[PDB]
Amino acid sequence: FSKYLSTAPVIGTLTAFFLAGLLIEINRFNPDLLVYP
Amino acid sequence: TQSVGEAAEKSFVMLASVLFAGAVGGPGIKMKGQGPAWPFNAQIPFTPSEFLAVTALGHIIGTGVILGI
Amino acid sequence: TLNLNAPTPIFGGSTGGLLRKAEVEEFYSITWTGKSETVFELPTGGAAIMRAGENLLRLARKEQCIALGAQLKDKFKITDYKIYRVYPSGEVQFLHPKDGVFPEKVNPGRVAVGSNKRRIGQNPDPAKLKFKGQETFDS
Amino acid sequence: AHTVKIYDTCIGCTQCVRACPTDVLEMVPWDGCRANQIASAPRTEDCVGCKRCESACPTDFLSIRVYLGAETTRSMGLGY
Amino acid sequence: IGHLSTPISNSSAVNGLLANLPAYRKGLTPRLRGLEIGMAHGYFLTGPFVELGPLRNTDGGILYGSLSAVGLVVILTACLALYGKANFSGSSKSKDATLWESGEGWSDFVSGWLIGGAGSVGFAYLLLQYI
Amino acid sequence: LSTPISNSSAVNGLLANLPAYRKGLTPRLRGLEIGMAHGYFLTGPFVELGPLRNTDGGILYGSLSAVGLVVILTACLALYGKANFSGSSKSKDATLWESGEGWSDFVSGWLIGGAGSVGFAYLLLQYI
Amino acid sequence: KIVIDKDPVSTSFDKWAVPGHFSRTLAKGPKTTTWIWNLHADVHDFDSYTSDLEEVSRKIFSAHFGHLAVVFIWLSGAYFHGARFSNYEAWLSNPTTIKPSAQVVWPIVGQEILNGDVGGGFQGIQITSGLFQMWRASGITTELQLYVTAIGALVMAALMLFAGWFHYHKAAPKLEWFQNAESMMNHHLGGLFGLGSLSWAGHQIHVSLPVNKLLDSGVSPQEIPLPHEFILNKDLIAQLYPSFGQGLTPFFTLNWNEYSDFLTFKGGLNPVTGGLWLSDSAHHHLAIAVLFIVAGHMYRTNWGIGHSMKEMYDSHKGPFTGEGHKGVYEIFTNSWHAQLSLNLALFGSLSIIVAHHMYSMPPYPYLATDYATSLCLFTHHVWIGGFLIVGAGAHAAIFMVRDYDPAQNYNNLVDRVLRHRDAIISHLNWVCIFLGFHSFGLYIHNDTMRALGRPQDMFSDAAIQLQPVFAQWVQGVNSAAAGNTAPNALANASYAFGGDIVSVGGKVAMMPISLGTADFLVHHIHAFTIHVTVLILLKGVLFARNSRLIPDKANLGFRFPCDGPGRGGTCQVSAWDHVFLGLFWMYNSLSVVLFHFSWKMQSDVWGNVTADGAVSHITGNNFAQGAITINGWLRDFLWAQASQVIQSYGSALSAYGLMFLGAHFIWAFSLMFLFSGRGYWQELIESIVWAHNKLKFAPSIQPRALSITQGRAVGVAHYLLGGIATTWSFFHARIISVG
Ligand code: CLA
Ligand code: CLA
Ligand code: CLA
Ligand SMILES: CC1=C(/C=C/C(C)=C/C=C/C(C)=C/C=C/C=C(C)/C=C/C=C(C)/C=C/C2=C(C)CCCC2(C)C)C(C)(C)CCC1
Ligand code: SF4
Ligand code: SF4
Repeated sequence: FSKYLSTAPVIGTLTAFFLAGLLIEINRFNPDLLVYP
Repeated sequence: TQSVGEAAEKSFVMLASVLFAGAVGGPGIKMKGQGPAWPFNAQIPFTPSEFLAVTALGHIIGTGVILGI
Repeated sequence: TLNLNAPTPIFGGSTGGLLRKAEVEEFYSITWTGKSETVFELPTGGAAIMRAGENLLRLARKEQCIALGAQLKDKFKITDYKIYRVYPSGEVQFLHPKDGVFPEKVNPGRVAVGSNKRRIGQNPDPAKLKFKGQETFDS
Repeated sequence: AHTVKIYDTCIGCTQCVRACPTDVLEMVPWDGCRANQIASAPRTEDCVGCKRCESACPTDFLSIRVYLGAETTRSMGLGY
Repeated sequence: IGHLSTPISNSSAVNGLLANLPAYRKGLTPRLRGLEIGMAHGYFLTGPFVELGPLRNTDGGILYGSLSAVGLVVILTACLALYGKANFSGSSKSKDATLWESGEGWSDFVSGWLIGGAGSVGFAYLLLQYI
Repeated sequence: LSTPISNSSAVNGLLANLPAYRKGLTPRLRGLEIGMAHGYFLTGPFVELGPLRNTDGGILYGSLSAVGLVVILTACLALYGKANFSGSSKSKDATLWESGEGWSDFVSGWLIGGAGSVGFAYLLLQYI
Repeated sequence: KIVIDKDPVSTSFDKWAVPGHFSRTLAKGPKTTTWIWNLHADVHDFDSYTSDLEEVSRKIFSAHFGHLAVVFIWLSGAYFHGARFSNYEAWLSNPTTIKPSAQVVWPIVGQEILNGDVGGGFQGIQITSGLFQMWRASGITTELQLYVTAIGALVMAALMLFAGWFHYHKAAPKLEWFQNAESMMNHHLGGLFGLGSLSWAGHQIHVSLPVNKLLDSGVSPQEIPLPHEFILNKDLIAQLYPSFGQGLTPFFTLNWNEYSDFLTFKGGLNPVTGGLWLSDSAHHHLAIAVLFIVAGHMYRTNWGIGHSMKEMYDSHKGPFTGEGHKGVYEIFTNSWHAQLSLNLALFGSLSIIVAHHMYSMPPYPYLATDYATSLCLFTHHVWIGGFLIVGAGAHAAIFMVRDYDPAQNYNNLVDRVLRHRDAIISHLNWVCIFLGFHSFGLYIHNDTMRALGRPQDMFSDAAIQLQPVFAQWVQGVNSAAAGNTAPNALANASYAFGGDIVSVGGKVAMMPISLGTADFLVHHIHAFTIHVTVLILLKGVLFARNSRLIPDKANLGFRFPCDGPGRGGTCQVSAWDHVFLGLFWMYNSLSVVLFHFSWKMQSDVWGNVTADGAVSHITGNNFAQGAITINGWLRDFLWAQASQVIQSYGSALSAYGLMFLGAHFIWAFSLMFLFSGRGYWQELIESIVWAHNKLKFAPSIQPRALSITQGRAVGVAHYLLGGIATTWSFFHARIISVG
């Protein structure tokens, strides 16, 4: 079953998921990261 | 009728109706060519017997359109 | 030899075929023998019927008498077809098969017209034939 | 008419000849080995320039090449 | 064949108008069969100009309107003669030698067209402005 | 008499597949579905139109008239048995209706089916 | 007869690792990067690889169940979000002021201004899909009922997806079962369509009609009894329209006039709610029930009787048609593509009728005066409706290349259409050009006479009039039918033909849409652009096999980019390019229909009515003397009514203004693909794959250009997405502000 997870589009969205998932919690955590403090 | 008369523009409706009749009433006549022929023996592609009917049919259709508008 | 008139297939139709060019210049025709009574799509619309025949049909152009044969031989297994191009208003009778054998097959006696004895990057440059009437791609 | 040139890289595969929609090309006996065959264009006056031929040559860079030239009634495919 | 066999192709009552119009007719000379065309197309062409024009409600609408109707015909007999120079290069002989295949009477067609193409035009201006 | 509703496939389906023309059924059972059919709607007129309709008692008495015609119709189905089949004379076809061959139970298959219909159809209008 | 293969293919995750396992050439591996685009096109192109007419059908029968599932998932998504994240329970208390809101935004980086002050006690995006008026019509009062539907849909969503597994991987039917079209029409009319409206009559009488008659009196959403209480309690329901005390007994003695109270023919607008009287729609769906059930006992089955369609098409043949419909039944049992084209045409054309019959006869309470929603169900279903007709033109052409057979079809109607296909197209070509001159050229005439200051010369109402006398006689005879030819109707079929205006709240539900010189002028533009979209699509179907130019277009396939630059050039000769071409014309055909509709309603029909009795409309009757020229179409419609979409910044409409720019972006991006070609963009890879080879990391899948058709297909797919989503954003942020 896990060989289906290795294919191109499922890994082109689940790594697109957590990477977009990282930007979104850190903005909810730390709003307006405009300048390096 | 901006350049003509009010009882003059009926004549276009009546004379079109004779052409509207004979264009589709003309090819419906089955036995054509029965006499009499034209007055001066003018060899013309219909008969006066037939053409009198088209002017009669045109006079009925034209009465229907003129009173219809 | 055309054998005009050979009996055309029983058709009755087609606004799309053999118009006024055929009565001023160069119409076409194709001859074959039908080995059944099967139906086929014409290049005009689709049906005629293949006769016993003697089956002739004045098509429009060369491309339609060639594409009919590549449709005939596959579907109906008949490789007897003999295309033409007409008398007075046309140019050369019997345009295919020009050798009597099919010219996709190889045959002794033919001429190698239009051969360049090189590669295509090995053609001369068009900077080298400036104001010279020699064609760049020609030997 | 269009010019159809056949280069000496032909491998006598016959693919080109069987691709032409107007029967412009044919295979002819080659003398460099007297076993293989090369394509020829004896009827270039009927070439429409569709380029179906060049799409059939297998060799990495064409053995048959179509250089569009003077247009005519026949080459334009007019049924009219 | 070449054409199609409907039940209404080549029907008689439309062929009776077809082979008796003054362009497909039998015996008319090309000076004269262009007149019956020019008498035909001219009489109605002053229709649209005089009730649909820039000025319609003036002295003045039929008069000026009908100048453009003969003013159209003169662009048509021009277009007839440029067809004559370009289709009949010396009236090159063709399969029928009609008025239309091989020329032979084209400037008699052209001059015949302009007679009714001015004659029938003002006749309606007579019939519209007067009568 | 050959056109068109004596000859159509819509009727020759429906004519043959009724239990007077069906081949497979038996005279107790093809007199039953005949009995079940005519008996079922026979309660219909009386419970709506009778000697008394606006009563309790309009469906009881209406269904009681309904089995009344049936017990005369057992007798009429048996007097077509006692007259047309006298000595059990055969004929050139000998189906159920040509000669008898099943008639003694066919008169009761109506009786089971007809009065079994009004006993069925009483609890639809008056009850439930 | 029902014949089955049992488990032809089992449950394996092993084929999921091989993409292109369905096909032949793609179950070997990619060598270029187009193999991805070679794959992803012909996935659901089922007869491209499969040769088996029975097996190609079993895939389609399964995949429809999955498509039945994804709507049910999407339906539950509407029904779930209708309970938790909606102001629905508050909206039933007050339908006039509070806007229907769902899809609440999360409180993050700045999209929390999209949860604006919509009403109630609520913050969300104001929606315009009309589920609130579809649940108020359905009888929904509590928010629990919206929850149990969603799980009730989700179990049907799961049941549909299992049924697609059960009928291909477990129990595959055969082709002799599939080809039984007569028994299929018997059930689909009978079961699906007969018992469709009967069951909805079974809903609407016992459920919708009580609780919607009470809300017209409007006692309370809480004080309306639950929908199961009107079946249990016999006294509670028979308080209103008291025929339930008579029960089913007038229905069973054929004295049907005793139900003249809930099963009626009122026929107007319900003046408190502006919608259709739900009493009528109960009688409608009841008459639709009996009409469709007796429609379903018509075709032949294994009980002898019925009409058989192979018998009906034969002996429907006349002297102008030769063989008539001989073999046309044999087409629609032997070709899915011929079925999909005809199924698509009357499916899109059906939905444009839905868009027309919903703004002029508003079916729902408080959908008519809510101009946010009564617009958006016109323009959505119109937009769906044009895309299906283009799909109807596509699969009609696909039938011609791959499925049409001239062996069976001799001298019948597909033969005689193909044997006169120039007379169709060239007369269609003429009537296209005739319509463009005498409709669009009447605007260019009207543009100039206003530019030259000659308003006595333009085509207007105070000018040379072009009066629509046929559409005013039809609008007359339909508005004078309640009482003459439809006596039992109280008012007319609609108030769009004639009659008095109706108001709900302070806004107009319906008023007679009038048709003058400016309405004649636009209705012929519709007639023009539809005839061109026909002409592109009809020529693609007819010349799909051959033409004069190419005699073997049927051999080159349905979707081949060109035949090269021969014969002067043969770029876009294929039937697919005709469907590609007709897509913009359908974009042009429909976007002017919406521009006709959304402007005619705001200036003439919709608006605020005084308590004195007259109506001041929104854009102020400008459609008479402004809509006859392009500058009036540009200024007074496009420039003026987009003043609220670009001023949307800082408000809760500010997501619409981004999309109104965001769709302007994608539409520009599509121009890059339509205006360019392949052999430029391929040779820019050659310099760039040089550079990725230069640093020793080059991909083994070598990159290539997109195919020309994929360059064409991405050029139209971004064109429509850029063009419709502009209109989607314009129509939203106009009518949410001024309505
Ligand atoms: C740039 C050169 C030019 C000029 C000077 C004009 C001038 C005119 N055009 Mg315009 N027009 C032009 C180019 C031009 N046009 C082009 C290029 C187009 C295509 C876009 C148009 C499309 C157009 C339309 C649709 C119409 C005009 C009309 C008019 C006339 C308005 C006033 C009028 O009718 O008085 C009233 C006087 C008359 C009608 C009679 C005036 C004299 C006529 C034209 C000639 C009489 C016969 C003459 C002896 C011989 C023929 C003349 C010919 C050989 C030049 C005016 C004569 C209108 C019109 O009335 O058409 C006639 C009109 O409907 N034009
Ligand atoms: C016969 C046509 C027909 C019409 C005009 C209606 C009309 C209506 N339906 Mg109903 N319905 C029908 C049949 C119809 N129904 C059928 C066959 C089903 C089972 C699939 C349903 C199941 C149903 C449900 C579940 C609901 C409705 C609702 C409604 C109302 C909402 C508006 C709408 O649906 O758009 C109008 C639709 C059309 C104009 C297109 C008609 C489509 C059918 C298939 C046409 C059949 C062809 C017909 C013989 C010839 C007409 C051709 C063309 C003129 C339409 C409206 C009164 C809703 C409601 O209750 O509102 C209060 C609702 O919730 N309908
Ligand atoms: C706004 C830009 C535009 C315009 C004006 C046109 C025009 C046309 N398209 Mg085209 N089309 C367009 C964009 C446009 N298209 C785009 C973007 C695409 C890509 C999808 C296409 C793809 C397309 C296809 C696939 C087809 C068309 C066809 C047509 C013709 C339709 C018939 C017609 O109305 O003739 C009448 C002409 C007009 C209405 C043009 C305006 C003429 C004005 C009003 C009158 C002229 C004034 C004056 C006399 C001019 C000369 C003055 C001077 C001599 C002094 C028409 C010429 C179709 C066709 O050819 O059918 C036969 C067809 O099949 N087009
Ligand atoms: C309704 C209709 C129709 C009709 C229409 C048309 C066809 C029309 C046309 C008409 C026309 C179109 C007419 C004509 C007329 C003309 C006239 C009547 C004129 C006159 C002329 C003249 C008079 C001339 C002469 C002259 C000259 C040449 C010069 C010298 C002097 C003069 C002046 C003498 C049809 C059948 C289709 C169909 C049905 C419907
Ligand atoms: S020209 Fe091309 S196809 Fe023809 S023989 Fe040579 S290599 Fe083969
Ligand atoms: S260009 Fe086309 S027609 Fe000419 S030889 Fe090549 S394939 Fe044949």
